[PDB]
Amino acid sequence: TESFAQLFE
Amino acid sequence: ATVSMRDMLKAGVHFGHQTRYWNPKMKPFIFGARNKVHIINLEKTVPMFNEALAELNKIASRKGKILFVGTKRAASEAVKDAALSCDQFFVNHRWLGGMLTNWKTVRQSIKRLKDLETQSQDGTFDKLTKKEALMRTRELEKLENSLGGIKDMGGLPDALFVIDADHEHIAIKEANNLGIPVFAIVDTNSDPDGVDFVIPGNDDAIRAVTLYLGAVAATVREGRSQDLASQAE
Amino acid sequence: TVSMRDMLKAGVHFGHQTRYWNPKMKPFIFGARNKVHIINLEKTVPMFNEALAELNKIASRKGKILFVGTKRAASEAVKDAALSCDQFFVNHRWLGGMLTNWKTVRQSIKRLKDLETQSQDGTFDKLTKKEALMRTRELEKLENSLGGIKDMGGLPDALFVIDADHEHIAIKEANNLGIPVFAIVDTNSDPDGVDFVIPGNDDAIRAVTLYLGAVAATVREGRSQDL
Ligand SMILES: [Zn+2]
Repeated sequence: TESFAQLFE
Repeated sequence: ATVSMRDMLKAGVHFGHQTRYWNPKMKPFIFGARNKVHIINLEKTVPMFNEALAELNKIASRKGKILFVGTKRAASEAVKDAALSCDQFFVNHRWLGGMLTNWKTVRQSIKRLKDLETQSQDGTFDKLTKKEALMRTRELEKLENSLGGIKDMGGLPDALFVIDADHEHIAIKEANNLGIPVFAIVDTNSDPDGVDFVIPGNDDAIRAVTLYLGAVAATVREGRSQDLASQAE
Repeated sequence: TVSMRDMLKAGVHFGHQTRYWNPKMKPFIFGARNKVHIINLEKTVPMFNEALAELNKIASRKGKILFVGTKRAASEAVKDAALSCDQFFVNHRWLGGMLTNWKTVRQSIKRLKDLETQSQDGTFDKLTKKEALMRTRELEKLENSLGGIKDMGGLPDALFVIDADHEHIAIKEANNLGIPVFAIVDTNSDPDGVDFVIPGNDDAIRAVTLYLGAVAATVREGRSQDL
């Protein structure tokens, strides 16, 4: 799954 | 009724369809394009969902009839169980065309349906014929498929909770023509203007669908708790 | 042995409407909500557990328990439960003097058993002349209540009552003779003379079966441990 940081960005 | 912004992330709510099939009105809830798909903005999603949950909870407190609509075969089964679990009835697969408005005409249909069920343990044994018997059973099956799950209502429902909305555009139109409030799990290709509580989720994978079903199911139990007794022991 | 999750499912916590309630039961009640009293289950179990211990104690000396369930709903339920444990039961009106007036009721049971065989064998048949109808209908009436205790059971050593008001007549005769009593008292029933008490919903079909299960279980267990 994609990283939370990139997703929140 | 505040499903973690991360539980849905694993569910699959983030994956919409492609641009080739994308409702341009849904722009307010976009985050970009993974492999040319359209990733719904979950941060934008989540307040609306939780808000509708609260809205639907006060409804169940006033004892307003709720309703759900069947979709794909997997979705339909899931919807049924969640509905039956508490109450609020449920559609199954076809929505029986103009159910709303023609609710008085389908009321006569429901009457005939229930009579047959009652006479299914009566008329079957006596006067049975190798022809009429098949007639009775078959018609009941068809009637049950869709009409079943609504027969209970015995009146006009006061709310509706559909899924995807696009696949049931007909249902929303009739509901808008009467004031009956609705909730829809709109996706990247669904006209949400008619909805009064836009749930920008994803009607897909079932997994995520099961999340929405589980959620609302819980909120309507809080309504029943106000209708029964408070938490204690 | 019962758990909180057990009762919480059955609905034992549900108590009669606000208006109907004996203030004497306030300790066994938690917080009333929606004009309905909510039993404090947290207190129910500790006493129910003690009472199950006591019932095991009784059955050790092979005492005779009697179950009283006039309430139409639970009536049939009490019948079934008393069979598994082979203890006496009364699922109809608690005929006055059931205990206090033993001499009279004992003669009645004598009459019953005698009538039973005669008709069972067939003697009654030959008689006919509407007299056979009379003796069969009399058996029915007697069995409708007298049945369950026919096999002696004189002055039992305990009474288990579903309700602590409807069967006030039973909860009295026992006090006169000093026979300990148990009851699934609700919120509208007097907590008097009940001795070992058990705050519990006495209306719901679900809850009554729960109580019957646990009590029948302990009673047969006690018989087995002495055996
Ligand atoms: Zn979709």
